[PDB]
Formats: sequence, C-alpha cells, structure tokens
Amino acid sequence: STIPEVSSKQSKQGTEHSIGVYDRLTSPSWKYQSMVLPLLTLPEEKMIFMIANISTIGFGAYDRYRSSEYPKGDKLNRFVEENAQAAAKRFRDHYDYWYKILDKENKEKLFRSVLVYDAFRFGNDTNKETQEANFETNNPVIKNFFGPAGNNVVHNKHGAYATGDAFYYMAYRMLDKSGAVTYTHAMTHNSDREIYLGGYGRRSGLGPEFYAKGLLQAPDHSYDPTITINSVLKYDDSENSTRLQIADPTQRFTNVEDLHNYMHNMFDLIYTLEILEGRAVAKLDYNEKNDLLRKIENIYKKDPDGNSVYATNAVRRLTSDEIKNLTSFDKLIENDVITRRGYIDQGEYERNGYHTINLFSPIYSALSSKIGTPGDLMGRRMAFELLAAKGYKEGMVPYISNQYEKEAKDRGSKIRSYGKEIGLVTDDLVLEKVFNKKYGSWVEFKKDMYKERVEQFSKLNRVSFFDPNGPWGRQKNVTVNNISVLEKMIETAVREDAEDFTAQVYPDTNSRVLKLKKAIFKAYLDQTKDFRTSIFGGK
Amino acid sequence: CHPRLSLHRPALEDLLLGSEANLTCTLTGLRDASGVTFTWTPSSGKSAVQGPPERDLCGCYSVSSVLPGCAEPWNHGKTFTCTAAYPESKTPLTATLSKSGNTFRPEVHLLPPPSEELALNELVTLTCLARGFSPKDVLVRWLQGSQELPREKYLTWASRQEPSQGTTTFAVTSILRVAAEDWKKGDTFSCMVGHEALPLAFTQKTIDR
Amino acid sequence: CHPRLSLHRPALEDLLLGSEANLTCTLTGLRDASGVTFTWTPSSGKSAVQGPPERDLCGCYSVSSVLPGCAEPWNHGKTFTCTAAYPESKTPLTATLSKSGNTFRPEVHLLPPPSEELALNELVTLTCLARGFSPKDVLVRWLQGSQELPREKYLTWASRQEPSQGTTTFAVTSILRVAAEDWKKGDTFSCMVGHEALPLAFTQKTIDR
Repeated sequence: STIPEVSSKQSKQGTEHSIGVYDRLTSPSWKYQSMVLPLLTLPEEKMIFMIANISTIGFGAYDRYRSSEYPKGDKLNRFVEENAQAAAKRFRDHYDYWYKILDKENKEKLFRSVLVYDAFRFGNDTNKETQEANFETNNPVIKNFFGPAGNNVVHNKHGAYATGDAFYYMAYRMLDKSGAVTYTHAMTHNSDREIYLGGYGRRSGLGPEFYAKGLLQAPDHSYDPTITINSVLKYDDSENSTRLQIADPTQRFTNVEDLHNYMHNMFDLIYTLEILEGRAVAKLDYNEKNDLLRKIENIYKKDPDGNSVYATNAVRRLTSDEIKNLTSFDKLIENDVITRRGYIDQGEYERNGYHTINLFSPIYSALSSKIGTPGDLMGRRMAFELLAAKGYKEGMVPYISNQYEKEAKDRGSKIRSYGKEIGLVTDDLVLEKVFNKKYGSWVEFKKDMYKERVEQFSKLNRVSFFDPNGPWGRQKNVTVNNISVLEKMIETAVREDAEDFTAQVYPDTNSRVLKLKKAIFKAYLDQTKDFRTSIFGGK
Repeated sequence: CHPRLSLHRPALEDLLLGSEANLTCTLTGLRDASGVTFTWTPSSGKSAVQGPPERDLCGCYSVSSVLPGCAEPWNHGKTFTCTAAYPESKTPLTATLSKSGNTFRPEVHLLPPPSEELALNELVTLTCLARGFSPKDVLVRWLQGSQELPREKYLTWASRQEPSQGTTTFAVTSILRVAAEDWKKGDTFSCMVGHEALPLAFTQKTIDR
Repeated sequence: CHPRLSLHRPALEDLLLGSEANLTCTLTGLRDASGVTFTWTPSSGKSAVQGPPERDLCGCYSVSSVLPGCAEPWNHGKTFTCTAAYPESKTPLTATLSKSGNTFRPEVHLLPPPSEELALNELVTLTCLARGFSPKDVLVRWLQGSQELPREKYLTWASRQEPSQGTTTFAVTSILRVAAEDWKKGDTFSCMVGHEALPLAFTQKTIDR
C-alpha cells in the first residue's frame, strides 16, 4: 500500500500483517488452503496469475482473456502482465482510500484475506467464445489448479456475485476498468457489517443492495451524473472534459475530514442549484407544474415477516390540492415534491434495487418515515445529505448502521422478525440522536440547510466562469460574477423547458436545464483544483 | 408516441362574435384505436363531441373533444378540467384550464404615413398600433369607412411580449397599403380592434387629412 | 422516422459583422447515432465539424455540421452543396444552397409617435418601418444618440410576406418606448437597420422635434 506505515507493517513476515501470499495461504482463516500444493507444482508453462492486496487475493487464468484476434503467445503474456499490474495497483489504491477513511481503529480489520475468482469461461484461439468449465473439461488450467482447489461456483447467468466470505467474477473481467468497479461493489457487499460500518450491522430493513450501487461504490463511468465517490480508478486520458468526478482518488483523500469537507462543498453547490431551480419552478402555470413535478410516498407493503415496518418508496402523480398549495419554494419541502427529470418512474422503487441518485435532479422532499425504515431513494439522498452536514463517523453511519438499535430497543420500539425479538430504530430517533436537539423534524433540518446555503452564496460567490451552453452560434463568455445572472439563466431555461416536453423517446437529454446545470457543475469543479470551497470570494 | 393531453382556448371570434363558444381538449400521441374517453368536470349543459383519430407526427393517432356553448360557463367563471383514459395505460392524464387574470385594456394608435412616403405619393403605408394588453388573443382588422377590408388586403403581425416593467402587456401593429389619392380625396381609413378584456371588446381609431 | 437533410445560411450578424461565416448543414430523422458523413462540395479552406446530436420530436436523432470561414466563398459566388450519408440507407442524401438572386435595398421610415400619443406626453412610442426588401434576413436595432440600446429595451417584428405587385418584397417593423422629455429636449433617436442587399449593409433613419 502507498502509506509508509502499512508498507512497513506488510513488508515484515509477521502474521495478520504480512502481504505475502504464502503466509496468508498457510495461516488459518483461509477457506481453501488446499491451493498451496497445486499452486506450487504447476507445470512450467504460465497458466494462472494472482493479484494480491492488503485485504484480498485474486485468482485468474490466462485462458480467460485469450480471444479470436487475440491468440496465445508472447502478446497474450504481455497484455496479461500489464493489466494484472494495473489492476493490482487500482485495487491497492481503493483499499488505501478506505484505510485512510476508516479511523475508528476499525482499520485494523482491513488485514483480512478474501479470495476472488474469474469466470472460468476460457476463450479460444479461433473465435471469441468463452466456453464454461465444470471441473471436467480438458483445459490444463482446471486440470492443474482450479480442479484440485475444490470449490464449485454456481455459474450464474450474468452478474458477478458475492458470497459473504469470498467472491467470483461471472460476467465482468478483473483486468478491465469495469472489473475494478464491480470489485468495489463486491467488497462493499462482502465488507459491510464489520469493516465499512463501525462493527454495526445493516439497518434492520435495508437489504444488501442498498449499500452497493447507490453509495459506497465508484461511479460506473466518468460520465455518470450521480452523487458518488470515485474511489478505485484514476484517469486523465482525454477524460478531463465531462469528468464530473474525482480524477485522483489516491491523492484527493487523506483522512475523514477531507472527505467530509469535499462532500459538504459538493452539496454546497448542489443546494444552490436546487434552490435556483425550485425558485424558477414555483412561478409556473398549473399544467407545467403538474407535468414537471411528482410526489414521493412511503408504502408499507407486507414484509416477508410478521411486521410492516419496511417501507418502499413510490412516486405518484400529485393531486390538485397539493399543486395549489405549492405557491412558493418553501412549500416544496413541505409537500415532499420530487422532480420528474431523472425519476420519471410513476410506480414504486422496490427495496433491494439498483437505484442510483441523480446529481442535477432536485429532490426537495425531506420525507422520513415515522416507522423505522426510510426506503431506497430517500434513504440514499438523506444519507448523502447527512454526510454533507456531518462527518462520516457521526452521520451517514448512524443513519444506516443500526448503531442506535440498542438505544432504540432500550427506549422501546420492540419488534420480532424471523422468530427473534430485535430493536427497531426510526428516522425521528436518528434525527434526535445525530442532532441532539438542533432540529425537531426532518423538514426543519432540510429548511435550515437550504437557508444557511442561501446566506452563504448571498455573501460569497466566485468571479469568472465560461459555461455558455447556448445555441450553435459561437458563444463562449458568460463571466457569472453575481448569482443573480445564474438565477436569471436558470429561470429562463426552466421556462423554455416548460415546452418541448411531449417527446416519445427523448424528453430528458434534450432538456436545457440539465445541460445548463451540467455546464455550471463542470465549470465549478474545474475552477477549483480539488473541490475545495465552491462559493468563495464575495457577493 | 407517448400521449399528452392539452387544452386550447376558444377563438376570440367565437368568444366575442360567436354566440356559443367551443372549447377543445385534444389528445395527441394515441398509439392505439379510439378506445378513449373524454371527461369534462364542469357539466354546464354541454356534450363532449368526439371526432375520428387524426395522424399526428410520425402517424400517431390523435383524438379530440369539443365542449360547445362554453361562452356562458366562461361567463359563469367556472374553470375547466379535462380527464381522459386510454387503453395504453391505466393512469388518466389530466389537463386544467382557468381564467387568465389581470387583463389590460388595449390602446389603439393609428399611425399616419411618414412625410417621405407621402412625398412619393405612389402609395401610403397606413399603419396602426395596438398596445397595452395582457392576453395574447387580439383580433385586429382594417376598416375602410363602413366597409370591412378583406384580410388579404392588409397585413398584420402576431402578438409578442413587449419590453415593460412589472405589467406583462403585449403589442400588435398592422400595416395597410392603398393609393395616396384616396387619403387626399377625403375618404378616411379606420383601424378596428377587438379584444376580450374590454367590456365593449372593441376599439376604433380613425383619422384623415 | 424519415431522414431529412437541409442547408441553412449563416446568421446575418455573421454574414455582415462576422469575419468568418458559419454555414449550417443539418440532418434530421436519422434513426441511429452520428455514424454519418457530411461533405461540402465547395470545401475551399474549410473544415466540417459535427457536434452533439440534437433529438427532435418523436425521437428522431438529428446532427448538424458547421462550415466556418464561408464569407469568402459566399463573396466568391460558389454555391454550397452538402451531401450526407447515413447508416440507415446506403443512398446518400444531398442538399444544395445557392445565392439568393434579386436582392432589394430596404427603405427605412422613422415614424414619430402619433399626436394623440404625444398628447399624453407620458411616454412617446417611436416607430421604425423597414419595408421593401426581397430577402427575408434583415437586422434592425434602435440607436440612442451614439449608444445602441439593448435588444431587451425595444421590440421588433420578423420578416413577412407583404402584398405587392410583381416584386416579392418583405416588410418588418420595430417599436420603442421612451418618455417625451428626451424627444422634447432634443435627444434624437436613431433606428439602426442592417441588410445584406445594401452595399453599405446599413441604413439609418433619425428624426426629432
């Protein structure tokens, strides 16, 4: 690892700290230590490659990556060496970032040993067909190593799945970038209760996929306009344009306070953008306001238990009384309105679903469940907002860790699930805990955040920017100095967006407001070297 | 085609000159047959007339409804809400129409032709100015004496937002071309303007040499 | 969606004020991504740039091209023909643009506000007339002394067919609001009118009390 301290801890042979493959395989707590002999008596030809890490051990066959136009030989060897080294460095960078972030002395639990596999789908020299293996094929790789290392994989149709103590690539491939992204997702699945959270388990209602895709995972691309932290992979190859993310994860983050400051300032920008969009939306006709906004509801469907606590977020078309009540910006938070731009769905966002959160789509709703499950989209949004307001250790983790479950159970809220009694922690309880007495209800907390952001950009804002995004006519200079011009442009863009919203196929990426928001975000992210402080200067 | 339901205000000629106003709730993007319903919340003694499907952009069928005799309900102040159900999706799309408040009485300013145009005396560029009105629906036409000139005989621009502070009024200008001898002869030319904001709904500005 | 290709002239500001004209070749109805080839027949010292795709109605993906520095070829008289080949059909569509013949010099007639409007003296509504030009591309502004007023401070109409015999000319009108004090004091008002047919490309009409 990059940090000299863990490098010193790893260079020594000392168990529970050594990076050495042999020390890990020999020592207990390794599921299949039967690999040690076949991995030592392989026939001389190079068949398999191993990628080690501070927390994981990688296994893969050369035949996995062999292809039609890509046959065996020296070129296969060179490609495999280069990408194995690159993937090992990326994995090391990801776990170095996590080691920096964890400071509750839970970082000492990162020295575990977990194995990952490739897909056993070896390619041929003639055609790009990765035929499977079933411990009986004649490929020497499974004859020599994978066979004797006895463990069967279910061979799922698609998707690299985690088990709980191990992992196996199924559809992706560990050398590529998507390999690293799915690797971060996989380790979020595998190290969730003990490592990423401070020994506290998952929230009583939320499933394993809640923590996987929406948060605690690297963005699927650099394009992705989603609130997430680029943790594993770095890139500066013509990707500077439309980055919308962090270029250097191993350099941007040093400790918890840096991550908290970065998230806080990104939310400082996003709150200003949301405030401008909401102010524009408030002064609108009935039909446009109806077609441009929705409402989010909590539906307590019947659980796979005797309980009904677990809530499911559902988005429904809002009614006439609500839209009549929406006379100004501040009422938007009151009536729990969500924009249609990125959340077009009119059904339900089912629990345990791969739901992300859009960056430029405002969610004015401070909705929280009076029962102890907040749902998926509201869950992720509130978790990120809390991470912005308060650090990683207090906030976010208390929001979703069952950390207060013991105190909630002490206060009451007893419940029985899967034949055993267990405590139940509720949104109001965590709100009272993380903020001792500062906020009475979540609506007040959201309003206070918006208000403080309002005076914050009232006092300060940066001077020079070039985010024109006009017509095909050459327009380059806008030099937004006071946010009044930004608000005027946002309002004009919203009024324009009130039309041309009757598209069968493409009603979203043709929206002017999304492009303007993206331009503003990119200009502000590039102007500051790191994210640093968004609104700086004056006025 | 994803359908959407919209409402259109009645023509100002129907609103003013027409005894019974027809108000329309058209539906576009219907990618199926005419298995649709057109429901009007204010049932002020009117029936929803349904027509045959019409091919919209890329050939999508479009079905429309008409609520005739809407002048009295409009005079009654009742706002219209139109709800429709279509076979493609269960959810019913809704559109709402309401009275446009804060209307402004237009002002008419007849513009005599300039001296340079009058100096040529080949033709006179008779011009009229309609200004100071909130709604965008204004009927403008040129009147010669007591005889209304045909629409092809004069030229007029569409209404647009005018530069103003606070009040969002609109302006309209019209141009008429006729022989210079008629103006000098003594026969005057009139600018006849109609707008629903005025209780009389009409204003005339006339001048001659 | 049916593919459709067309050519568009550079903006009149680019045509007259702009040193390098940017002429547009746009394609609509392409049911796929930007796997298209755009070729200009008069590609004399110019580079074709294809930018982001613009999604039109009904999901028909559309992309366009820009030809910078076309002012000299436009002054050279070389017609611009654009050929587009798209993955949907092997046959490449072709679009042709040629110089607009029979250009007519506009006349600018500054109309003082009417006496009735001047009688109120609260605000005088200056009127500018742009008439008599075959091409439909005319730029009009209002000039206050030596300072040009912002476009948001005045309203101007668009080109439209006018009733004329033989020659197909167009007429545009511009309007402006200002107090009578400046008109009475001596501060004159200028109407800045530009058109490509004029060799000087600009005609100014100014008057005051």
